[PDB]
Amino acid sequence: KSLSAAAQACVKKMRDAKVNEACIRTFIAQHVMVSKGETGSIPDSAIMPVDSLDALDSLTIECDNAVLQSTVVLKLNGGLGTGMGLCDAKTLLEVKDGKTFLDFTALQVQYLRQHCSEHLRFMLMDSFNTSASTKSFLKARYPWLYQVFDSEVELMQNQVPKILQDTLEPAAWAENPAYEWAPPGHGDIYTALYGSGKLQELVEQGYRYMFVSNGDNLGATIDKRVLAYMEKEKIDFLMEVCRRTESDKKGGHLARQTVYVKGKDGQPDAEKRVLLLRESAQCPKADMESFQDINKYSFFNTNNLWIRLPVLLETMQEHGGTLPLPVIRNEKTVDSSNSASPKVYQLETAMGAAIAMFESASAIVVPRSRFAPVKTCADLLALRSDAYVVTDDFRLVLDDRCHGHPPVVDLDSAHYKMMNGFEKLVQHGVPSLVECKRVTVKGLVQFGAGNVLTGTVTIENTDSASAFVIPDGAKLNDTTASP
Ligand SMILES: Oc1ccc(/C=C/c2cc(O)cc(O)c2)cc1
Repeated sequence: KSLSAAAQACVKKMRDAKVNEACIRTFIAQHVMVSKGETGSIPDSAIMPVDSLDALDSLTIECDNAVLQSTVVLKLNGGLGTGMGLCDAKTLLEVKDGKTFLDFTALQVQYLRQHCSEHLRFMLMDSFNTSASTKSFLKARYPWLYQVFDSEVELMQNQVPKILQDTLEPAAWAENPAYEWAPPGHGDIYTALYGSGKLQELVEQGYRYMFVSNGDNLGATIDKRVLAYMEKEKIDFLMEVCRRTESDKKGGHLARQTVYVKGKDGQPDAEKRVLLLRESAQCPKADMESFQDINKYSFFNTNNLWIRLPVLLETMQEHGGTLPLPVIRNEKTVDSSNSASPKVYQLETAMGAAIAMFESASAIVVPRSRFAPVKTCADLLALRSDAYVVTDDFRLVLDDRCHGHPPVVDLDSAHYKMMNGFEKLVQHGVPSLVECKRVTVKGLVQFGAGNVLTGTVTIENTDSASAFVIPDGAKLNDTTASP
């Protein structure tokens, strides 16, 4: 085999568990990379700034409906709402008027199928954690999607073995064998699409474009101009990027680099520029100052991706049925809450890293409205308020009175990092935030019905530990509210 004993044990374990071969193939290639001693470092000297890109705001031409007839909308749906105190699927959290993330996506897909392209496809990448809840949700609200859920809609995310840090064997945890497996990140989309045969099914059915995005990003909506841009400029992989702010300096950034490819078979050697991403775990320690210079590297990946499916098929077929992405070596314990459990590596890939694998690749600067994830209960509060309205095509946008700027919400760790605390805060009503520039809430607070906030409002409770309610109908303007 030339595989090490550790790699063979991984193969044996995944074989025994009926893991599909395209996943084993890809994972073993990553295992070899790790076992070779791959650092995965990306210094500033191997990379260069992007400098200039096109802008969605500057585009005007829309594609005709025939392109949408050959387009697949795929939403990443494997993540839980753990970061907000939610042990179930993130996309099933209510956002507006009883509608979840999944509602708006399905209603947007429904609007397009009714008014533009009946053959537009909708897919969901689920994990074992989110599958049953999603299927049950669609069965009640969108039967047409439920009828074809198993056959057409759902894409299952793989699970790969966690491996020990010292010997790289498949880790063992008798207390909970499920903790031996872990998802390989959203870069697994390419492996799942190929290995499940769905990528080949989509291409042979005539589908040409796939728009991938995070399920919990309410701004990632179909924009016909992006499809026209790719048809005109002959793009196989387009990444939507936004400009990095000071709060984004810890996140990844787009970059350029130049590669010399030794010619395989009889064809000549090739030199070319490619796009790529660099996150902090890849950046050398000494280059971290440059990593955070938002004026040098000014763009970050939104995970809004547009891919040519026939080109992706050819590329993965050229690499033995895989897509070789840079591996992230996540160091945890096999039970991350048990500090004495065996230390392990969790091998992961990012789906935005595939931009370096396509010859006709490009990035486009989009407004930050297209990158609007709900990562805090503060974000959720603004969205549920009247500061946001629903369009006739089921998009969520600001009301005009906000004049393009959303109300800032800062909420206290105490009480509100989790949904359980936030749910009592809006027990009898959600306050109007359409006119509020900024609301900070310190300590425990509850809202009454019909409340309105305007200007910059602060509400502090100095460790009272008692109730601290706010009456029904009150309106706070440019003030601070204390007991
Ligand atoms: O509808 C719109 C919503 C938001 C915006 C502002 C966008 C913006 C875009 C960037 O690349 C960086 C940034 O800090 C902000 C523009 C239009």
